[PDB]
Amino acid sequence: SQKCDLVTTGELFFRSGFGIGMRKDSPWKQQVSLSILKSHENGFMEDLDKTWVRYQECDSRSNAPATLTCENMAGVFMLVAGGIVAGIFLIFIEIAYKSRA
Amino acid sequence: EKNEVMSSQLDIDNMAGVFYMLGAAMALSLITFISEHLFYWQ
Amino acid sequence: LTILVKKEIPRSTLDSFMQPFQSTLWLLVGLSVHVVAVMLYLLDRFSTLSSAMWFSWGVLLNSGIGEGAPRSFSARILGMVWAGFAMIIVASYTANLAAFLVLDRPEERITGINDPRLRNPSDKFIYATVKQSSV
Amino acid sequence: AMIIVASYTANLAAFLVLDRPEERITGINDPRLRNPSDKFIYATVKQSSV
Amino acid sequence: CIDILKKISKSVKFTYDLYLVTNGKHGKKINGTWNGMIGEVVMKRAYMAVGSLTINEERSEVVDFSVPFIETGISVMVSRSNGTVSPSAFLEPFSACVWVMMFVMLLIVSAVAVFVFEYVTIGKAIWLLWGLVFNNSVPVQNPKGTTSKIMVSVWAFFAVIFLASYTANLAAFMIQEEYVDQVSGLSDKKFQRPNDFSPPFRFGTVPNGSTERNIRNNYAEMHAYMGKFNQRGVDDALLSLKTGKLDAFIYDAAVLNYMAGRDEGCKLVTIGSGKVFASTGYGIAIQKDSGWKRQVDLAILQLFGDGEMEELEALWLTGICHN
Amino acid sequence: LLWGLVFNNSVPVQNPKGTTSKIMVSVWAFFAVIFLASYTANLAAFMIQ
Repeated sequence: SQKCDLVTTGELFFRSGFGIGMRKDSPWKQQVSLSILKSHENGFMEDLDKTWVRYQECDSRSNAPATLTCENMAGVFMLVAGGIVAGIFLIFIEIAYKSRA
Repeated sequence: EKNEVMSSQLDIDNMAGVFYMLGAAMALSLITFISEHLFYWQ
Repeated sequence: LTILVKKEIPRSTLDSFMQPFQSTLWLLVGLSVHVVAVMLYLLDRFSTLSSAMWFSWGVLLNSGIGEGAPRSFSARILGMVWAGFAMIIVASYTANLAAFLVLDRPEERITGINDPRLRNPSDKFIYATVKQSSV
Repeated sequence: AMIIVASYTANLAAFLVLDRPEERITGINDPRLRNPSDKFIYATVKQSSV
Repeated sequence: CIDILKKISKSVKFTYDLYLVTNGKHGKKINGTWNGMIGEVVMKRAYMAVGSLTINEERSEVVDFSVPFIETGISVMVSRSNGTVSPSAFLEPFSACVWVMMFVMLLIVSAVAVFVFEYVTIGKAIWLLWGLVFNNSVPVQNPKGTTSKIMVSVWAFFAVIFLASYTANLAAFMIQEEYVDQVSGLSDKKFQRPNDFSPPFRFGTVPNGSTERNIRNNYAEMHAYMGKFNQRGVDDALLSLKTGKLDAFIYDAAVLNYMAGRDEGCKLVTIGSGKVFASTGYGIAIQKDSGWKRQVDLAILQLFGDGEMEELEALWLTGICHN
Repeated sequence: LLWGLVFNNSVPVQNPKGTTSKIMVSVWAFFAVIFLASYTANLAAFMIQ
């Protein structure tokens, strides 16, 4: 999402979660997962996501399927503008042909 | 599966038969003029 | 777990305005416009100069400026099949641009974790694992 | 008027070839096949190898 | 989970005493007392609860819980036909630079027109340049025939290019188009104002369950309006959604994704994004201070180490047009 | 002039004094839009599929 030119291809090859490291029979195994449940209770985890990872930067790979842009396509218009001065030159040529015929 | 490819450098074989059907209708105009040329003698 | 790769862009090819798909063909079509105008002028020659210089391009470009219909109705039938040819030309042109726009996207994705690209370790698919990791 | 007739053509071309409804099964490991339900009556001819 | 229990038979340490709960579905604190499977796991009537129950704070305080093995979360589901609106244009039709370069080419050749008019009504000529690229079929004053008449054919060729490009772009996007309308924006405001900007929404919940206590501890001002919609039965709510007598059914989205994959068609879908509003897990209830659950969780990670539950999900939890 | 109908000819056309034939010009012009729309839709349909 942040850096472009990078996409992920498939799906969940594994399934896991992130815990908290504690040395065995620590008394602070109390209430830590309950505080995880409390952060789940108010959606404080989602507030943390809004803080950091609910910010999309690069566009999705839905497949823009196409695009509206035609910014550099006035080469037909450049051929028109080159034909304009050719028309002025041919106006002078028609003046010469009126002088002849 | 098989799939589909785009077609640039267009297959010119359509406009050849377009020209064939053009020249087919071209041949009717001369004999139509000849029938009009014979209509002046009638 | 998933797998991150580099995004490949199927570029839009916006340059097709000066290309468009025929690219060698419509020039001799435009020459046939001129010789068809010579055909009309020769049909009206023995039995209209500017209608040879004009009214051939105009009926295919949908701006009919010229001397109009010839007095010979056979040449009018020839102009009829001519502008029908012009109609199917511009219709096919639109249809093949719409075809060229959104036809194919080249394949970039792998077929998941059981890829034969992955199952056969070859040179062109360099994989990675960070050291001292759980995976 | 121009954008009306252009949108009319574009939505006919959209209505022509947009979707085809799904008829095919997903092979021999279909959840329609894996769960024996009422609406998928299967058959086997009697005294056969299968 | 019966196959998970057969893998507990594979981790051979325990033999079985099956029981089907008869009073209360899960368990509810009723004046402190618990009904349900929580009422069975208290008073040592039951020891191991293998039914599809969630690990929750008011439940984990009572008894010992295992590691969660299935990621679960509360969402809603609708049976919604979708679409899009291209609001009065092609949303930004061309590149706007050429869409104003059309106005530039209206003005660059006005000088050529006023120069060849001596060979003057340039304002008439300007709407003749509008009688150009757009097919007008309106009567047009023509000059005596010169390079302006050449430029008429030039810009008519350009007009064919113009209309071809416009029609090709229009057909391109009106074939290639995504459909997302009202997934998650209303859920905290319309749904937090359920009938104040709309005809009222028939909600979908259950009578008993953790979701009711959650929604009364977070968004209790809408749960009183929700109290008219206390449908008993998941398939009954599905059929009420089929009759248009429901807005959305609030439930854990694992079962919702399973039934949406196993829907007959898939007019009935989930939210689609997978953005579960809750984030919890399904586990096993154990008596407190029972040391066996350590070795049970070791076998659970032994199951996790080879991915058999993905194969059983291919055996059990697989849909039809959930792809 | 009936051929200067449905096919977009842009050729000069003699017009009557204004009657039900001129009504039918607009009728068959509406039919012409239906015609060219159907032709373009079929052409794009098969040249995609």
